[PDB]
Amino acid sequence: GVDIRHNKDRKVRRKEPKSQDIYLRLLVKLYRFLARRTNSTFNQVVLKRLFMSRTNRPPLSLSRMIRKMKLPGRENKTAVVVGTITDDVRVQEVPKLKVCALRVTSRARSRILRAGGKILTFDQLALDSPKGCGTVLLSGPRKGREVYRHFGKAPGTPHSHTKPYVRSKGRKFERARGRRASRGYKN
Amino acid sequence: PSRLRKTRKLRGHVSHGHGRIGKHRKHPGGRGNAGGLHHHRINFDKYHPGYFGKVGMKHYHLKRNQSFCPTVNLDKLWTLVSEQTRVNAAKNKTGAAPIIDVVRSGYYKVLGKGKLPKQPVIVKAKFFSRRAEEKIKSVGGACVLVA
Amino acid sequence: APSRNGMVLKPHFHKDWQRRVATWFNQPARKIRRRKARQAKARRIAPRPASGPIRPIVRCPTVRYHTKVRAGRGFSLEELRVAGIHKKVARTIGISVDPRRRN
Amino acid sequence: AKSKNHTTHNQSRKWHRNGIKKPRSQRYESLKGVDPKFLRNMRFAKKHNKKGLKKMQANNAKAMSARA
Amino acid sequence: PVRNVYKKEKARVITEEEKNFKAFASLRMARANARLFGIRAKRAKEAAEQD
Amino acid sequence: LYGTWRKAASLKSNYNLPMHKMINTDLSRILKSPEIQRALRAPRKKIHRRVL
RNA sequence: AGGCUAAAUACCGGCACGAGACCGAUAGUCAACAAGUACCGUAAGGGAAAGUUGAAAAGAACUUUGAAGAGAGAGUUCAA
RNA sequence: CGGCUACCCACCCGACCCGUCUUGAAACACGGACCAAGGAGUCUAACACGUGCGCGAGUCGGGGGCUCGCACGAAAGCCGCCGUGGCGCAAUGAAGGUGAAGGCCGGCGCGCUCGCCGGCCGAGGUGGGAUCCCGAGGCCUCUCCAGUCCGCCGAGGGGCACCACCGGCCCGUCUCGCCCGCCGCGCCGGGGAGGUGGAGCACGAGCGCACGUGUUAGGACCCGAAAGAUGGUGAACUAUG
RNA sequence: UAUAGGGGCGAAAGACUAAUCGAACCAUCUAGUAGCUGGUUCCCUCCGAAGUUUCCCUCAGGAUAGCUGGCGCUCUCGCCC
RNA sequence: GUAAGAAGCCCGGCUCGCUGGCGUGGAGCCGGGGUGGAAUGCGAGUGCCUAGUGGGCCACUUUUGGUAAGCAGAACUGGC
Ligand SMILES: [Mg+2]
Ligand SMILES: [Mg+2]
Ligand SMILES: [Mg+2]
Ligand SMILES: [Mg+2]
Ligand SMILES: [Mg+2]
Ligand SMILES: [Mg+2]
Ligand SMILES: [Mg+2]
Ligand SMILES: [Mg+2]
Ligand SMILES: [Mg+2]
Ligand SMILES: [Mg+2]
Ligand SMILES: [Mg+2]
Ligand SMILES: [Mg+2]
Ligand SMILES: [Mg+2]
Ligand SMILES: [Mg+2]
Ligand SMILES: [Mg+2]
Ligand SMILES: [Mg+2]
Ligand SMILES: [Mg+2]
Ligand SMILES: [Mg+2]
Ligand SMILES: [Mg+2]
Ligand SMILES: [Mg+2]
Ligand SMILES: [Mg+2]
Ligand SMILES: [Mg+2]
Ligand SMILES: [Mg+2]
Ligand SMILES: [Mg+2]
Ligand SMILES: [Mg+2]
Ligand SMILES: [Mg+2]
Ligand SMILES: [Mg+2]
Ligand SMILES: [Mg+2]
Ligand SMILES: [Mg+2]
Ligand SMILES: [Mg+2]
Ligand SMILES: [Mg+2]
Ligand SMILES: [Mg+2]
Ligand SMILES: [Mg+2]
Ligand SMILES: [Mg+2]
Ligand SMILES: [Mg+2]
Ligand SMILES: [Mg+2]
Ligand SMILES: [Mg+2]
Ligand SMILES: [Mg+2]
Ligand SMILES: [Mg+2]
Ligand SMILES: [Mg+2]
Ligand SMILES: [Mg+2]
Ligand SMILES: [Mg+2]
Ligand SMILES: [Mg+2]
Repeated sequence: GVDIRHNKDRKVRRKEPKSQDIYLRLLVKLYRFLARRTNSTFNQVVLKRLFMSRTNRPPLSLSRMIRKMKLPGRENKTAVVVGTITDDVRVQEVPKLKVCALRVTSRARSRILRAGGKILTFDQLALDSPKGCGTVLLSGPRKGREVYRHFGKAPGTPHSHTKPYVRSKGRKFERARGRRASRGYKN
Repeated sequence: PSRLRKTRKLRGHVSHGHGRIGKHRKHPGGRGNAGGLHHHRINFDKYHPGYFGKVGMKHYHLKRNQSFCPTVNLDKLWTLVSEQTRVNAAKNKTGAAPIIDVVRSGYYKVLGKGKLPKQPVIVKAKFFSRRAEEKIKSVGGACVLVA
Repeated sequence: APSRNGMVLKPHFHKDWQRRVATWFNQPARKIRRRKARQAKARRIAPRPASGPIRPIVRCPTVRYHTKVRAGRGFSLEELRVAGIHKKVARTIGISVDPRRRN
Repeated sequence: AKSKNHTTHNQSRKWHRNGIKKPRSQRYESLKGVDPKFLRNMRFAKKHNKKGLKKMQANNAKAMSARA
Repeated sequence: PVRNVYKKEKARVITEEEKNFKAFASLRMARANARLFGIRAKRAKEAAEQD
Repeated sequence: LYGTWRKAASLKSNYNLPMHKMINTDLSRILKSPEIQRALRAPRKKIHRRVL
């Protein structure tokens, strides 16, 4: 024997993208070449986000993609998103900003072309910026998923605020013992 | 797909994924929700609080039909009518305001949120909230009750 | 028998459901039967239109669907008397007549 | 049918299989569990800090920028 | 036979104190009056009876 | 029956053409374009095998 | 506190019927065949096994040992 | 001539007969005479998680309808003034019900542990936070000079996601006090300041299909009982008239 | 010829009732349930336990925590600190 | 068990409805200053899903009951 330590062979990583999308594989090839040949950590992170799954790339929203450009210093920069930018029903005004994302929805593309912006894809973003200069890489609201609101140390023991599974949210379904002090214990 | 099944991979192993010592035979713990109070209390408690007992009043012959009131927010209040309508109605013409009826859209109660611009409208609904009514008064619109 | 954090399940399968399994293997069969029934009606019965008798404008009784509208059953005999025609004469003209519908 | 009653043998090894963890990361410590009279101090003090800190701190920043 | 009628009422001017009069409190006042319509009548009958 | 990316399908109700992921997808043209080869490190083709 | 009425619906029995990502004589109905047959139990009832020569019998004329069963020659057949 | 090998034999060394109950099997523990065929984690419904695809604050035709009669057609295509409906976009209450925007500036009432008027901004702040931006500086065969050229960085800034904390809003209860409106001046409604309970809000990420794992109920990985109920058949043996 | 199954019959042994009687035979419910024996079908590679806390009419069993595997995500190094 | 620093040290100033002789004390907020702060080794943090397990035994040392046990029961560590 040599290694007195435990044997953890592979750390965590996903090397090749599990998706069989040919377009995603071509983008993986192109951004892998740029990541290993341009010394660009932007291309490193975008290549890792292309290795990243469908679920861990949450859909970006149009109001958030406006507000992350409304901050000072983001006038002429391009909002690069590895993921989808969708419509928002809340917004009223759209600026003249540039979009570089995968699979922008139809109403979002329509409102951006009415507002006067320019949407791109990753090959056009690579032709315009090999190292990724003038870009801001954005990500979406992961923790607001319905799946993540069931996740915690417990459903209710220091009251725990983590949403136990039930059919119908209301009366007669999980509201009696441990949910109030009058009927048994209370958390 | 039986070719992608774990059973096809586990051919050759004697106990077949369930151990030689424990011997999972038929139903070792019971059936279904068996032992909800006696011996599975650490799984019915600590994972489903509230499962045992009565909670309140008992409305005999309840319907999910009389309490029908789908709520609309002030964010959703604008896109019930098209954007062309509000642009061509508030393109610097006069003090006229378009009517946004939520009853035709299928919503009954208007609730209060943010993002309500300067251009006032007239909202007709069967119910309102005081916050949404104050937001409509602040942007200058008119409140109309219908039935 | 239970497990980690999952929803409490009470399926209604304790009754011997395997005898009474009605699976729609004859759903395109009923579709072809009902197509041929409508076509044979439109051929053999009359030059009357399909869905022959005329249905009324009717509001749905609810606090939920009363904003919408519905094709009812019949023309509500007071309405038919104001229109001024006999009952079975209206039924042979093509007017659907329901004696229960009030106004 | 007498069985073994209770032991703590082969327990510290299972503890050190996964490396017993300090909580080791609490920056800006949690605030629940503290005196309600002290909280009636601190919340009103924080919201009046949010309200009335503008002009004196602004003139002090101008004065220290002029003197340094 | 559907004939989903489309009343429009597009052009109208913002008007007088109806917008100040049709506030949220009318619904709560009507709710309280519907809840207390009968007990006030009983108290009026008792006040007319007891002289 | 399907339409271009400008207009919708006139025979179908609510169908459009899908989103095109890579518009100009010539990967050889992209990797041999001067804008990409301007921003490359150097061709490092040495092997550097095991030294006894 | 009297009554009738077709349609949509159901059908593992029956008369014909067409198809199959099904099975292949230890499988598929118990039964591909003289199968609810042979056979068992007083009776209620239980209940099998069992497909394939060849293209056509052209199934081996005739000689010979043995009383025959069988065998050695000979012959038919692409092939005994 | 060469040749490892599912051929046979000899020699040196090691070598107890497999499978599982067990802390322990070669066991004087159990099953196995031998061989051929069959033989055991399947399917449905539901849930949860992960992954892949389509659309995306929407999503889904499984329910029907439309095509000319077609072997594959029990397929497939379409409906859209067929979106009825399921899930999600709003939660909290037992319920009546109620129901998520605040911040900045000027003036006014004693800026009074205190409200109004006018304008502006807009989902808050702090500490980390991939990335991105400005840039002192210096580096290229002899000089003043420049532009892209070789070429990074001290320091500064806006800060994705997410974590930790503070603050704010909504619902039901608790304490303290004042003010406002009248389709009618009442045991009428509404509003303020604090600490609590919620599966909340604090720019939403769901819907549909498929695959994988786990659980549940169905015969549920295969075989197995002493037993219970229902309906029939036997006094040709035997027991008694 | 009469008595037929929780019935018959018994000079009483719970003996006999078609080789079965301290509850007959045949079929159905029924593939009854079993925390209990036995078995569970191809290869290679990697990681790899426990017989412990608490609770249960719990002691041959289960739930929970611990031990374990898989799937990732967030970052960090390669250039006097 | 604890401490061996950039989450730390000092200076200046606001807020408080807590407290009170006192601009007193304490908390919070804002701005600025200098990182070379014991040794050795190592790249770390975190989320989801889940099988098996729930009959153990032996040995050095410390020990409980028993006269003693290859006996029954405990502690650390190692092994089966
Ligand atoms: Mg080695
Ligand atoms: Mg290992
Ligand atoms: Mg194994
Ligand atoms: Mg088990
Ligand atoms: Mg389990
Ligand atoms: Mg049953
Ligand atoms: Mg034990
Ligand atoms: Mg009648
Ligand atoms: Mg009748
Ligand atoms: Mg009928
Ligand atoms: Mg055969
Ligand atoms: Mg047979
Ligand atoms: Mg023949
Ligand atoms: Mg041959
Ligand atoms: Mg055992
Ligand atoms: Mg033993
Ligand atoms: Mg053995
Ligand atoms: Mg023996
Ligand atoms: Mg043996
Ligand atoms: Mg034997
Ligand atoms: Mg076989
Ligand atoms: Mg999924
Ligand atoms: Mg609807
Ligand atoms: Mg539902
Ligand atoms: Mg059985
Ligand atoms: Mg019983
Ligand atoms: Mg006799
Ligand atoms: Mg006798
Ligand atoms: Mg009987
Ligand atoms: Mg009985
Ligand atoms: Mg006998
Ligand atoms: Mg007995
Ligand atoms: Mg019996
Ligand atoms: Mg079975
Ligand atoms: Mg126990
Ligand atoms: Mg467990
Ligand atoms: Mg783990
Ligand atoms: Mg692991
Ligand atoms: Mg398992
Ligand atoms: Mg055990
Ligand atoms: Mg011992
Ligand atoms: Mg012992
Ligand atoms: Mg060893």
